[PDB]
Amino acid sequence: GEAPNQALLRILKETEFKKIKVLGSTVYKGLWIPEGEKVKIPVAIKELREATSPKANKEILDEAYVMASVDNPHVCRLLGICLTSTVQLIMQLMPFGCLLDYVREHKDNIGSQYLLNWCVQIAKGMNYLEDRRLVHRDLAARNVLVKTPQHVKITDFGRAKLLGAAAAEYHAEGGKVPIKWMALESILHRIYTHQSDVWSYGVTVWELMTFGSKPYDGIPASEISSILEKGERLPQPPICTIDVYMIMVKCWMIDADSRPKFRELIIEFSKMARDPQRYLVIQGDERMHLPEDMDDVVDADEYLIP
Ligand SMILES: C=CC(=O)Nc1cccc2c1ncn2C
Repeated sequence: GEAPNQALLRILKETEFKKIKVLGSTVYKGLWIPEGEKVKIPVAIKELREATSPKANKEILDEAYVMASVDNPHVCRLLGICLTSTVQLIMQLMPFGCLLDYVREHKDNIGSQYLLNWCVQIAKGMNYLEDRRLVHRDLAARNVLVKTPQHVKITDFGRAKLLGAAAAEYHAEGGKVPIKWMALESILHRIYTHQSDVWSYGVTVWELMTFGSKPYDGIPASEISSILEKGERLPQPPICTIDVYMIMVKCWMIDADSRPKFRELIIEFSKMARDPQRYLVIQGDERMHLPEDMDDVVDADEYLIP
């Protein structure tokens, strides 16, 4: 049927890492010292709160399972798990936070070269996920993290599902769903494919190009299916040439097979990234500028395991 999944799940001792401060609430910023390695790895530690919910523990281990099984520079790196009273996910620290907050916060300092490069990197990450027969089902600007302004990674595999040996599509049954990012076939028939992820990519690019605007702002989610069936789509962002907007629009075609492939999105955004001021028009683009003992600090990207 399928290739065996020989990814390694690393179990880490609570004593191997120190929580420096809280990032959200329960994600912490911390440092991880693998036992007798003489390295310090900046980490984000996701620690469950209740700890008495069996449902919560099943969901967290599903995410752990998916994150352990991915290895790509544009997908979030899981370092291991800690089986304390409270299960802790230990991941690469992405110090600039989620790309949605980053584009809202830095709107005035983000040029065309950064935006189109992010489009390429997200497409590479998504192409890698498709190569692994993985459907993300929650691609959004909130689910992309910033290691540096030059380097983003797809995160949040909470909804991610792995197509079967013969499984072209995935069927789901209820919960809180991100309607405004979802392909029409997903909203109507709970059909999810690599092509439904392309729809969500289109919406994510719309978020970046509007510097973090909310899609269909002030429209109820119950309305969204009707609006799309009528042929309405998100509007052309001000900075976007027709070249960039047309690629977004193609991601929102009703025929899933008519949407671009992730591998084609890498190619089209890369051509545009070669000459960014021809494809995005941003006021003052030319002036745009972005970024104890740290002796033994190594980023997770330089920390490789056999
Ligand atoms: C100011 C930095 C910040 O908030 N970073 C992060 C937030 C959420 C998840 C994060 C994260 N870094 C890695 N992960 C998985």
